Amino acid sequence: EEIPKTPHAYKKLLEKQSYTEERWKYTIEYLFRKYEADPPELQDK
Amino acid sequence: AAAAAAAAAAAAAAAAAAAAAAAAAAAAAAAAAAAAAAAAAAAAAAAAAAAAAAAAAAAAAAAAAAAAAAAAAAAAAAAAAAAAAAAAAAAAAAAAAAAAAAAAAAAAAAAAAAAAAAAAAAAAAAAAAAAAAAAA
Amino acid sequence: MSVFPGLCGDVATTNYRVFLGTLPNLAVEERFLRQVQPVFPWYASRKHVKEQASEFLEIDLASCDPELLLRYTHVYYVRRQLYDELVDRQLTLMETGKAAKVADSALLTCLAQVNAAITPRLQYELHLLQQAKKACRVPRRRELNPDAALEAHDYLCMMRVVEEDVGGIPDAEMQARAYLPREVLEAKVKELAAMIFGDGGSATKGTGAALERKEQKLLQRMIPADYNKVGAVEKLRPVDVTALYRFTGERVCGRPADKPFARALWGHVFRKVGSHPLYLQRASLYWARHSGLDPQSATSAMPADLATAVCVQQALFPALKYRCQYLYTSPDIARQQWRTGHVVPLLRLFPLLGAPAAEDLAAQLVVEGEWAKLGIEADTNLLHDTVLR
Amino acid sequence: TWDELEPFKGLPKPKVQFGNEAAEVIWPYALLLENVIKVHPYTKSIYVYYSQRQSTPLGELAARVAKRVSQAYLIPITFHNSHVYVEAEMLLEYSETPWVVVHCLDGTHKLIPVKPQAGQTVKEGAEEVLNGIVSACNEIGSAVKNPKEVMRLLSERPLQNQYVRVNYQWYGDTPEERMSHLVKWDYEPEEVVPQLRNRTQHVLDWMNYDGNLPTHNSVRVNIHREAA
Amino acid sequence: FSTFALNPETSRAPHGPPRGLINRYISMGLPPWAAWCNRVNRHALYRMSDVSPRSFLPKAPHEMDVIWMNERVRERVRTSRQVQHVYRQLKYPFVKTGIHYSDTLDHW
Amino acid sequence: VAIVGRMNSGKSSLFNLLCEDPTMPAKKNIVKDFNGITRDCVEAHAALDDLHFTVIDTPGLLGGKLVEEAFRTVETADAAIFVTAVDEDVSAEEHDLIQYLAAKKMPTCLLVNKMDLVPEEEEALVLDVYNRLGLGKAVPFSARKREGLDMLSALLEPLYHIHAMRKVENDWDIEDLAMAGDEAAMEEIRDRNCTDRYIRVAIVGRTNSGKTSLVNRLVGYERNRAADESNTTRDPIEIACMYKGRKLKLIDTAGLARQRYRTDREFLSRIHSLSLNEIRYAHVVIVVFDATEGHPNKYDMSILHKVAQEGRPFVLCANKWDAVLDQSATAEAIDFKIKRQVQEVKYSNAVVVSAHTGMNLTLLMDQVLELYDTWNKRVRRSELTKFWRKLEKSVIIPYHVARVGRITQISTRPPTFLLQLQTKKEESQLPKALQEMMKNAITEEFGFRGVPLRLVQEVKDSN
Amino acid sequence: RPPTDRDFPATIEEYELAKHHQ
RNA sequence: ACAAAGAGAACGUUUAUAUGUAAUUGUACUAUAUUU
Ligand SMILES: Nc1nc2c(ncn2[C@@H]2O[C@H](COP(=O)(O)OP(=O)(O)OP(=O)(O)O)[C@@H](O)[C@H]2O)c(=O)[nH]1
Repeated sequence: EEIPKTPHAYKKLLEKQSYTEERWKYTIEYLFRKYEADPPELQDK
Repeated sequence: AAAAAAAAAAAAAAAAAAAAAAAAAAAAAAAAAAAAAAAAAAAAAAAAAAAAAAAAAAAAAAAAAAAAAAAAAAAAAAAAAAAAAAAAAAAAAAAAAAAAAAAAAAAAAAAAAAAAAAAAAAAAAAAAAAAAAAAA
Repeated sequence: MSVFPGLCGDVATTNYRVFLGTLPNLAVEERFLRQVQPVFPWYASRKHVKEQASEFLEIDLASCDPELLLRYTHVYYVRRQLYDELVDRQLTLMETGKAAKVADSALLTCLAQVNAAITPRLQYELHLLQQAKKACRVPRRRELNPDAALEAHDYLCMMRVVEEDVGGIPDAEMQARAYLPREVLEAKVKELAAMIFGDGGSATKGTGAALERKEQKLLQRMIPADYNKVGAVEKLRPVDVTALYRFTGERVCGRPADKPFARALWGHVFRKVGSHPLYLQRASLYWARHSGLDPQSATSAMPADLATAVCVQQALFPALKYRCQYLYTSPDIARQQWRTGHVVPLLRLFPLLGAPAAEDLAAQLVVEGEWAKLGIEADTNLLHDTVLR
Repeated sequence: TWDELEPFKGLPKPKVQFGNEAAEVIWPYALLLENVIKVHPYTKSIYVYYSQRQSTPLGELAARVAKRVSQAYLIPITFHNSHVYVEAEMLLEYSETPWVVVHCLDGTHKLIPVKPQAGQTVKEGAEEVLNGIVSACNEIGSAVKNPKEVMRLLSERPLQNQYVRVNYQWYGDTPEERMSHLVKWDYEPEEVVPQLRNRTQHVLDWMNYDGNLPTHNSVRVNIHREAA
Repeated sequence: FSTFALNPETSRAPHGPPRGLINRYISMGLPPWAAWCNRVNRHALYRMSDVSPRSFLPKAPHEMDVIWMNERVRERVRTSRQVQHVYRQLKYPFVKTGIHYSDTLDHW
Repeated sequence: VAIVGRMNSGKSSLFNLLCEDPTMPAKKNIVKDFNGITRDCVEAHAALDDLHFTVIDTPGLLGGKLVEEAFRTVETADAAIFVTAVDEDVSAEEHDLIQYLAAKKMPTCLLVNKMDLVPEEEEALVLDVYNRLGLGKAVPFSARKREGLDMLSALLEPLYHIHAMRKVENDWDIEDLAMAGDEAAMEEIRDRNCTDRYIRVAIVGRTNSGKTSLVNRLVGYERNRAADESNTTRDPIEIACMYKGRKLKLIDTAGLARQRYRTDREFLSRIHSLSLNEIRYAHVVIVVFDATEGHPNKYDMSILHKVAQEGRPFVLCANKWDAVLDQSATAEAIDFKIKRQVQEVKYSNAVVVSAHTGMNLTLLMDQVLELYDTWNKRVRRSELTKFWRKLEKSVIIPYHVARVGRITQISTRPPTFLLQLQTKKEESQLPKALQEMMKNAITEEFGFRGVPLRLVQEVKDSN
Repeated sequence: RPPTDRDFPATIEEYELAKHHQ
């Protein structure tokens, strides 16, 4: 659609298809590993 | 000659080690360089003198009586050998608090020439003579 | 360690070695807290002996008050013989609990770790969860016992025995002294200091909130530790009693009125059924853990050779007080099996509250000069509280 | 070993915590700007406190609606307003009702109890819970005592939302190139001056303009040479 | 401090005006730094606003052969080490020999 | 001692106040404010009130290969002074460099540069976040306001008193191995008895290759420098170890035509000058170039004529010789172009070298060591005169070009002789044609072609 | 700051605000 | 002009780079330095 004249202009256009083909990757958290039993392996080996 | 070298090197080994990647305190940089000039540091010369023997003769008498406390007892020592040293070496490690007390009470003075060589050296003896009764 | 994130997230995390040497304090019972919850024989054992000798390090210097009730120690020494029947089972419960604990929730770093002197606390904790049916019963009920919710509750409860005698508060230097045993919780915004039960009425040591009340609240106390203790346990009982601890426990939000609604502000029934078993378990073991180091003379060389527990508040008073501790629990049982303390669903009406003064009043004049006379009633209560099986 | 935060290696460190570490999740600028929440100009701090264990079967839900509002509906409040400091901290204990503690530039912290009704969902739960703050609790910060003293602070309040990580995906990474479709007139005239030691000589090259200047003699010399 | 003072006293209007140039340029498709041009008169502005591109086609349109989509030969103007004179030069596009495989007629 | 490499020019401006030598302060202090300017571990002498010592730089968080060169030059320095800018206080790499410094046991004092920029009040903050840094008490410093001295680096002094004593002890003990041997025999002399004047070679030339590549091989294949084989790049100056039968120091430089000047930081503001100010003080030079290009370009002989015009001795060195297709007698234009029309730089010896290969780097040591032997050579006043008259017996100067007569007694004052004309008391000078024709004769007869260039000076007989 | 959020409208499209005249 | 970057460099072009003199040019604390 636009021809990215710059490697930054390209590596940004890459970040656009990663939004079209992985919309659900961004609509909310991919998978909040951060906020579900963060230190759970303090116990049981 | 080799006198002033061995007279200072024994009194500087702790200084060169006080720069344990820190090197920056009140006396841990000032009162170390005061003896470097060897002026008015004749009390600090003789002070850390007695503080070595008391820390080596308390390293030779206990280490035997901590190696002999096993060999002499030997009742359940072979069964609980790990609980003898771990306790004993702590008492050997808790002796190291002689430094934090003397590396502060030396820094707790903005080190003048003599008013620090006198008001600190006289303290290192009361931390040495503290290891007189502790050697009992 | 996740059971006490208020404590560890508070204490100073000093660092001068690759091991970030954390800083406890001897007076506060974080010592008790760093030995009940953990499952690491490393630190669960070392700070045991660091504390154990540290007393012996200062015991060998100061002037102590041992065997002050010297005539009673011999009558005290009759329960020490009939206690090694109940304490028999109580180790066997933990003898297999610690070893056969192949499971997830509680893993020891060596599941074949033989029972040691360190084991009681961290193992006593596991038996408490056993009697109940869910986890965890203590913090879930910490939610419904706010600090100042129990302050005004355990204050009027003292006025019952002595009204128009105390006035206001024990001095701040005691308030801050009563601060030391109670653990720290979230001081965050628009929250409030919840409280575990072991604060309220723990009969492990002189460690109950209301137990902390009497030993300085009443003014009818004197240097003799009897009038304190005989009523100290009188304050111990209600705050552990299920029938009141639920009658008195309101929500975190009921204290400052933060929610106009609550599933039940009042403390539920089927959960305070745990605190009292938490209070009654190891009853005989409690005695031995005190009696083991109650006499200061024996304390000098008995513990490291005898299966018993050690703390720091032992040194506060060797046997003037902590052997007078052997006393208060005797009119204790002599109340619940005489004024029916265990099974009362209501224990707040005046006759019920006017009786415990007499249970002291009929005992203090006896324990005044006729110490030998009070012994017998104080002796029987120990065959009673515990049955062989 | 890949330094995922290699662009944000110079930004401050967020208040790293247990339920506050999702202030360092790399926010896509397209997930942001999906929630433009504009809180009253007199709001200083937004705090969310929930629990890790819950007993009451409704409490297990109240600690979830408050959980989500921290994930989604809290950082956009920081990123956009930039004078509101946002901190969601989970307390590791049993509870029933999470809190929301909103401060104001006077010092008037208020109460928001996260009490979702039984038949609600985690999605609808937040909209009821967020509205109770953005409208009922923040628009009532318009009852300030001295509406000036409490303003000079706003014109003094340094931007708090630095610590956040925005991945300005395909959007520009610089405030102007992000606009790139809007004339501005926000410029301050002193700033626009070039100051490059030969300005009006580079500037003529960039915009490719001669400037009424005469062609070098070398040009007719070459045109004479580009003949036939 | 000293000779490099910069006290609370100001430079009072150091140079380029706020819309004397910056708004007039911004409002015609040029950045604020375009004001620092060498000279401008009403016809030089007509050239900066790019109302009609000043570029042409190599051949007449009806006879061009190499496919030019939106490219025209555009001169480039770079000045001297000072602003005495400018050099001019036509700038061309890249004409890639397009070896494209067309499906309709099966061949390159 | 060695400064650490948080990216700025304060570790480079702390160097500023410590650079002592005769007649020209080695102001290496490239302090351009562009986020890290110094590229290589530059060392130099220092001098506070009494304590002499060698400060070192450890730059370069930039290139994935470039930080490593510091790791060599951080371990040789028995101390360090971590410096921190008050702009940004605490970071990741500024912390991993403390856990590092602790890992290697090396002592260190922490000082904080740019202690301006902070008000009279907000100093409890800037200071505290630095005491907690493990390094101990950060001590306030500022290079602009020349404070932070006589109370900061005059307090590292304990190190110098100790280091003076650890050395003398080694003197007591490296003497115990003085007998045979295999070392420590003359190494007791190389430390104290060795009293030479530090032959200061210089590898100059255009900078397209990492022409310090050659310097690195000679120093020990060691890679004390950055091989800028990437593209046309930059170095700052450097000085290194001294042996080869003497004490022979090495330096490095950079060079380009004035027209090629790209703005500055490449020329008049700093680098082209910063490299020529160190060949005006250089007891030899090696005008290196890249053989692969072929003949030395027009400017590659302009580096010679400048050295030729500085009384210095010069060598040519066709680096990167193996990458050529072994073009002897084809890339021997380097042995022709220095002969075609070059005026007096000829008679020079054009060595041939390749770094990776080692081609002649040992033979290269011989040319330089020989030139310094010819850069100091005196001829007896008699032997000169009894030689020039035999010239003037056969020269085709017809005395109208030079009314001057018998050059009476050519004496040699230093590297370059003086001329004394035959009782003329008239127009003094001699033509350029008759000037070099005298110097051409000298270098031939006496073998001065080590430094083929002398400064012949003329004067008449006074009254 | 009542406005100035007209950028990237389909991608934006989100606001939580009511206009107040006084 | 050549090389360099850029395009899986069958070539066409646009930037960043020092080469030849290609070739034209020009080169006699109030003080007491400086404009070559
Ligand atoms: N890589 C390498 N280094 C060597 C070798 N032999 C010696 N070295 C050491 O690495 C450097 C190589 O140069 P040298 O062998 O010294 O010879 P040089 O280059 O003629 O002169 P100097 O370095 O001044 O002695 C020096 O530091 C040597 O001590 C070798 O075969 N390979």
